[PDB]
Amino acid sequence: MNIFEMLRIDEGLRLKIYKDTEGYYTIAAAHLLTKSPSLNAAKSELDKAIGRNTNGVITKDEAEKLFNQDVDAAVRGILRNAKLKPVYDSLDAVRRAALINMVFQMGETGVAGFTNSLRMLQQKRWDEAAVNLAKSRWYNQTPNRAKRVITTFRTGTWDAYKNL
Repeated sequence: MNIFEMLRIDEGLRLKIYKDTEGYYTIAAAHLLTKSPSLNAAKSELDKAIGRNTNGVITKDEAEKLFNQDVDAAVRGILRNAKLKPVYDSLDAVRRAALINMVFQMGETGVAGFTNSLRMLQQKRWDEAAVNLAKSRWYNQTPNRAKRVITTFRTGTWDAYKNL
């Protein structure tokens, strides 16, 4: 288990264009292509990223290239952010994976807004951090995923991703 397996489980890896929970065309691991209702616009943005006429279907290798880049962006966003960086520096490897998972799902700005929970995580108060996170809007939206990520922050282990 590592950050890539973790995200593959929570996000999945689609090889064909699919619709977001808001109707947005997407692919790979929650990789936004376009916000317009036009499939053509979706297919066109995919081809510029891939470099060929995908017609809405890509290979595993291409899907994982997109995935790898997005995971790299999430990690960059953390290191360039004044609030995330110090928390990330203080976490062990497993909990770091949980921080990356959140940034990847919500973006560096969104996660940076959890100022209390972050301070909690920095001071190593796992149990309090978990309870505080459990009553967020994020948790309410995606219960199963948020529970797995919270459990990871709490325990410092991968049990929530091994017992499925």
